[PDB]
Amino acid sequence: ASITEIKADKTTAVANGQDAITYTVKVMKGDKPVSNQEVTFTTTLGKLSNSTEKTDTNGYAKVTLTSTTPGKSLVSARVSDVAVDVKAPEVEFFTTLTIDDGNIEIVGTGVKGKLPTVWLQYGQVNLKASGGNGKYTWRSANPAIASVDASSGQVTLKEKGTTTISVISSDNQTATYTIATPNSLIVPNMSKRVTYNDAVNTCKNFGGKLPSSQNELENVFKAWGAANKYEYYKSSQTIISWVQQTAQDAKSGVASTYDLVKQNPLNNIKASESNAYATCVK
Amino acid sequence: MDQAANAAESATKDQLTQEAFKNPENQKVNIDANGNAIPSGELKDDIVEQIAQQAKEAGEVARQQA
Amino acid sequence: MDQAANAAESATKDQLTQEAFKNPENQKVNIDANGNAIPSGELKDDIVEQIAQQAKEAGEVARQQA
Repeated sequence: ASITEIKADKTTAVANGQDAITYTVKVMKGDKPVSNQEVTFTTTLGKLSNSTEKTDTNGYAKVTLTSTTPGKSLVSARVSDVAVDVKAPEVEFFTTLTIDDGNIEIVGTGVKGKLPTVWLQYGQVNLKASGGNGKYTWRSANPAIASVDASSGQVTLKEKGTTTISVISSDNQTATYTIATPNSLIVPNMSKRVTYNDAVNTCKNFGGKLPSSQNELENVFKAWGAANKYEYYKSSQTIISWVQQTAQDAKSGVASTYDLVKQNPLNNIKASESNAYATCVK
Repeated sequence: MDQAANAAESATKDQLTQEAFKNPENQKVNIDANGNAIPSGELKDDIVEQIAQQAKEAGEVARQQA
Repeated sequence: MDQAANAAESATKDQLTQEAFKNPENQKVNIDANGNAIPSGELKDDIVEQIAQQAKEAGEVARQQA
């Protein structure tokens, strides 16, 4: 007539009503293990599989616990025919951990939403985790395409491609967000000022076309805002960029330009003089 | 003798050139370091072209009458 | 706006007109009572015509660019 062992298979679990913690008690009478001794359990949080159980021939009696709400569940077993009980070790339940793919904040602007399909290479967003126990550490499955700050979940987009970032909580849960390959990756060759020719010369070269209309570039801005807010461009007060040369622009020997910082859309610019920058798309 | 081949042409070019600047459209623009627009006397090529045409053509009716 | 349609034209006409008189050929002549020749500022029609053409044509490239 005595509980001498009260163990718990684990001390953390998801408050999803399914992740279960198993409690095992052992009832003895000296060296002799007692069997068919009924034991009663009670928790202060969650659902017990049963509230009474009979020990097997080795004096063991298991029971399970689950919870739909987070918190600390303090279980306690007791030998039916006896007065005093025994408290099991404290355990904790945490809500399912997740990375909200909807609340992705764009560092520059501050706007939150799905991850843009148009990346201003070296741009940055903040991934937001929900659940677990609060503490998070992040990781990217390929720092080349996209990297993430270990402890802040700040992601910076790099190469046009697809990878998945994951987050792990201290209560040992895991969540993952997939970064789908973007439709187009905006890359401003910041080397030096340049001309419309050396420009197309630039895109075609490393690969990719020159941006279409001003709109195509204007859009980038309406997604990331002044590109100088992002580390990598924290110094360039201006990113006036070459746009395509319309049928007439050609003749007039001029082009149009959109600024990824000042916006300041302009026209009839010297197509020959080193007036703008080589910003290539895709 | 062979001077009108310039007088007629030259008087015409300039005059057409002067009237071109009275309209920003025809002009070209540059970017100061700050990335801001600036005026650059030069006119659009299809305009310089279009003037330096009606010109040597006006300076042509010059020699032909001399 | 609609002034170059004269400036370009007018500057051209005169210039071509000035170069025309530097050659007697193009000019016309009159007869004083004594039956002798005399100069009469007027130029030959196919010349006035030929100038007042390349002109309104030069004053045309004016408005079109404004």
